[PDB]
Amino acid sequence: MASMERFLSVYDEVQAFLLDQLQSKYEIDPNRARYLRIMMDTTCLGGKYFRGMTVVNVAEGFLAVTQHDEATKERILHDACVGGWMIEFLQAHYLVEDDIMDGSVMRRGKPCWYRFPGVTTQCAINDGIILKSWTQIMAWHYFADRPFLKDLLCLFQKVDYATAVGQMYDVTSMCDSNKLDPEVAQPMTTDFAEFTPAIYKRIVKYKTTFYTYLLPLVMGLLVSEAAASVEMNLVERVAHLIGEYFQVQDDVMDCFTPPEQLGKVGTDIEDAKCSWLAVTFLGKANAAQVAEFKANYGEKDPAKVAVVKRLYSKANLQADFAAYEAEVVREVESLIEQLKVKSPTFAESVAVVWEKTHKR
Amino acid sequence: MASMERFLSVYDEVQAFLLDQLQSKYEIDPNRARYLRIMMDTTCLGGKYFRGMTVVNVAEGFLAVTQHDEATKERILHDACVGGWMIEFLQAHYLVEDDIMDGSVMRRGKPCWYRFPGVTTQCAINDGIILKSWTQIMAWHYFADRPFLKDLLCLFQKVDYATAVGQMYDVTSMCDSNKLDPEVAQPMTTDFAEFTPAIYKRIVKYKTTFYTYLLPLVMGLLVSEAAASVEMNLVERVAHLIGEYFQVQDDVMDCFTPPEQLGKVGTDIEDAKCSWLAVTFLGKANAAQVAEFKANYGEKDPAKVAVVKRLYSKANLQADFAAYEAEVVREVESLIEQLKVKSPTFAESVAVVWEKTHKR
Ligand SMILES: O=[N+]([O-])c1ccc(O)c(O)c1
Ligand SMILES: O=[N+]([O-])c1ccc(O)c(O)c1
Ligand SMILES: [Zn+2]
Ligand SMILES: [Zn+2]
Ligand SMILES: [Zn+2]
Ligand SMILES: [Zn+2]
Repeated sequence: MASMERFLSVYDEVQAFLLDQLQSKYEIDPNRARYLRIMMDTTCLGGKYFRGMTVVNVAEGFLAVTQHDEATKERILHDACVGGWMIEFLQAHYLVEDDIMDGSVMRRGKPCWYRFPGVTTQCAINDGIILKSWTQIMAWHYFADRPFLKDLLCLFQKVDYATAVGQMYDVTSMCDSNKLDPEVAQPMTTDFAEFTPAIYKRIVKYKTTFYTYLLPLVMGLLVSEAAASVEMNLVERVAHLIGEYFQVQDDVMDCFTPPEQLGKVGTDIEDAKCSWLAVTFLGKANAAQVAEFKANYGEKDPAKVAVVKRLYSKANLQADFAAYEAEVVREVESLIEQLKVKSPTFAESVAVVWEKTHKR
Repeated sequence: MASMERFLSVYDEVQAFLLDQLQSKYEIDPNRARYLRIMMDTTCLGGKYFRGMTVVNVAEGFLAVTQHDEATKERILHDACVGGWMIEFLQAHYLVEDDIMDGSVMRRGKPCWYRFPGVTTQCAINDGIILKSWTQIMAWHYFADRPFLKDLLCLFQKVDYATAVGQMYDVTSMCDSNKLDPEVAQPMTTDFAEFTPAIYKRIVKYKTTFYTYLLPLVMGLLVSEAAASVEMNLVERVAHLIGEYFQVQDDVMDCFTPPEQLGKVGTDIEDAKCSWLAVTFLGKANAAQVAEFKANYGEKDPAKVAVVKRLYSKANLQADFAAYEAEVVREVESLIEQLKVKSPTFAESVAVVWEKTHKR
């Protein structure tokens, strides 16, 4: 059975289980079951499923080199699909809540969930909470008797926590750290001293690399009972490296990819985000360029946004991206080589992950 | 050591552990650690700790009748305190998010967290997510080697899920179920046909009784390794009965308790909530009273709110409350008697819980 079709079949199965359990154990009525079904479909479906399918692909790699009964192969692949959906539902939680937090308008060419006429923020915040709860409900049901249950739940909650910490790093990245204070309304930085590579790297590491790359890779190992087959420190290093590249590409697209292609209007400049573009620009700018950036960044005024995009264009940041890209290619190939010492199979799965990311 | 002082000492310990771990494993800086410390204190402290202290009191009851080394007594009580704080932090999550969802202004005489000048909704939604994550971080750290870890985490996530489902039941309780639809803006009911005792009971059961009574009672049993000492179906029944009474009292106070005493301005009438008052009023009203209720309920207009409160006053609902109260006293005393068959000690702990609730 083709992997994507298996993955989609398991979505339907998990959805039916969750809604049936709501009827049999939580007294739900058919109309609220329908609302939650539509909520699940709208918030969890329609992406590329890169994260969930990484779990499946990692598990497929180990099946090709490991002796198993056919029923065991089917169990492992089903487990990989359920685990992949746990990650997709975790992402769905964060996208629902982040879109509310950020006042976002569209996602993937459609309105953000909270903007649906019959949803509203009052419902959508709680819908996002339900999405997160569903990750645990499906784990306890499908993995109840599994040897990896404890490790998988512990990993999942650490990654969830890392992601929330990273969200804090992101939403505070345009303020001066020493002025953070719940009692005092937060001004945007004026010196941009905290727009540095190391501070940028911390935001990205926590807000997206743990749930986008580390969690799918390690979940694939766990459902395969293969974690002792790899050097975990290398798994972490390569997950954080590929994940940073993924976010850098996202940052570039926010500014330069046409909205029809991007699926939304990017507002990182108006929002004063600590983006790869801003950090790289400030790392190469002269005094006059820095002053012009300061006079225009973080402002809704379209003329000021246009000034910032021209500064980026004139600074030839596409060439800095090519140099960054070349160094990532070099470092990821090195880590893949090291992963071969203990597992050529897992190294190949990571090579596939990188190629997909690189060619996005 | 007095129970409350132990409980507060464990708060300080858990807080220090969480913040130290953020520094050593999540790359946090001192200013963001300070923000999160203040967030934790502001959102988790200042209530009565009824829920957390129930865990401790249940465990204390079993210690009095069970043979243990002194070090084991100390371990059990420390575990009970950590488990109690898990429940308090879970509540804190829901109060932060519910206050945002509902546009609430005050809680306990102070501004809701999202309204702090240096917080804002953008940060507060994520702060609430962190509060929930902390419940799991503290469980995995303190209970890693404990025999009850699996049962405790499974129970906790079921109760968390029930609570979110109950929040859905609550925030949709003024709409007609058959018209729920993410695509269509939701009108308030005009017939109030779903303002019934059974529908009210479902809201309350899920939105507050699981986390306010069932979870603290069962967590106390789990940390005491005493769950086989009780009839779990009776624990559930008595938790749901006491928890309903607790919410009925809250509903009455929303309407009739002065804001200075209540800690907020109650708006259940303007919000068109399915409250015990509205359900009881509609269960005894004549046609003219029903029509007057319909013409005034769910409206911000203070004159219309005043009409509704007068309808309630003239309907002598205080007497319906006394009758409801008398039946609850009768039913709770019956369940306590049944709990004595297997555990007089646990029955007494439940009797204490009821007395505290009744005399609130
Ligand atoms: O962007 N990609 O290609 C991705 C993103 C996340 C992944 O886990 C992955 O394996 C590929
Ligand atoms: O209101 N009370 O007194 C309460 C509320 C919750 C509890 O778990 C409790 O033991 C007492
Ligand atoms: Zn965001
Ligand atoms: Zn972006
Ligand atoms: Zn509410
Ligand atoms: Zn209330």
